[PDB]
Amino acid sequence: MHYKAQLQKLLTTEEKKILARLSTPQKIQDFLDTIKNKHTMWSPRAVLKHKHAHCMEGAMLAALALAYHGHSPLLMDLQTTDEDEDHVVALFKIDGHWGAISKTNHPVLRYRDPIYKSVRELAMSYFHEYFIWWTKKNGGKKTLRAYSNPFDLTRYKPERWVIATGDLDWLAEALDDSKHFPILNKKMQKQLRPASRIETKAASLSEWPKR
Amino acid sequence: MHYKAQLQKLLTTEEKKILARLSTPQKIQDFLDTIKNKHTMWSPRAVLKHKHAHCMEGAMLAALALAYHGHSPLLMDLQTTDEDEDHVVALFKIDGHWGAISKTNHPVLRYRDPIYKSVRELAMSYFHEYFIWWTKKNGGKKTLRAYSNPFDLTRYKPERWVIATGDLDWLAEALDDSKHFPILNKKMQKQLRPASRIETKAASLSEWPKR
Repeated sequence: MHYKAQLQKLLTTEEKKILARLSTPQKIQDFLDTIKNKHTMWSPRAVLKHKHAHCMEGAMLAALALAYHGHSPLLMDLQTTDEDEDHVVALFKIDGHWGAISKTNHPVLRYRDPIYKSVRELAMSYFHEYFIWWTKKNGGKKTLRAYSNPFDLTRYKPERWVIATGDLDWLAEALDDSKHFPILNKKMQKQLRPASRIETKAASLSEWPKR
Repeated sequence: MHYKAQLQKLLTTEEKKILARLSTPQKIQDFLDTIKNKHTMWSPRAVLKHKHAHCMEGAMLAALALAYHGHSPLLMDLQTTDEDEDHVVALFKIDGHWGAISKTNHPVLRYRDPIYKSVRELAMSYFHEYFIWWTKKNGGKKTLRAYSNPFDLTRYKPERWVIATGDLDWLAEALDDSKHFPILNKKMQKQLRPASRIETKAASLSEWPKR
């Protein structure tokens, strides 16, 4: 309630009217679906203004909306080899089970229903669909290597990220530097099989055109 | 070794030459990739003859090839609502971790690398990608509800399935009747969100044409 009070001090009437509607994790994901998928690392304020977001911008807005209704604003980092880019989601729980809100342009690394018994279990549900699909060089290689502990944005003064103008590279870097848990050892990595051609083709589909 | 001996008594020279090559789970999956995806429920013999298979025909051949190299021939049933069809995979383990060999025509319910710490964890990696994609009626509804214990085909005389002529509906029925574990309760089911339009479109892609 205290955290929510701090948020209300920072937000305009329009912002609060939006956040008030987004009262369930499902409603939040529905809202992110209407934002155009994509320089900089916008605040939730900027995202609501310009209605454009990459993954971490999407997750930060989700975390804000979750916090506005009394959930912890939690991020999880999905960390890849240098061949790929990391992905960030907003974690949530309902009746003891983990779910995830996700902003992505492709049919992989999507929303997760609150049915996963642990962070690990949820994270593992992404592994098989995190692969190189955009080039033939290591075509189909599975690139996920680690997941973060839930990253609680409560540790910061909300001004620092909710309404920031300053570009939040520091926040991205803090997330990347937090505790991560490896998914493989060296033996397991050697076992990995590439995704099939049908899988890479499917992953390549786009929600929003690359205009 | 005893089980393998029984298999060798039943198999032709050609059959054994094939099974001898398929010495890793990865090699087996590669082989199933060359079989055309699809009445009846053919034996591994029939599948090797006609080079055509649905999911359970694929999994039984996989289980045979696994057994020929000393693994348990294990099946896992993935059980859906009445709106969908069940799917069967062949489970395997390498260094204490579960993987799965799978025969499917679509970019979902595919192979799983041996990295999953439990049957449950592996089964849960399929949940989000098991949905209605072929009609608008309950379009995108997530239909997986339970997974079986590993089903060891060792319980039967190998003649009964490896080289059967008789159509193996009884084997399918025995699998469906084995111990299953629910994934949801009624509360969780009410939380479920439909897959997106981009997801149903991606799932609809076909490896083999529907000629």
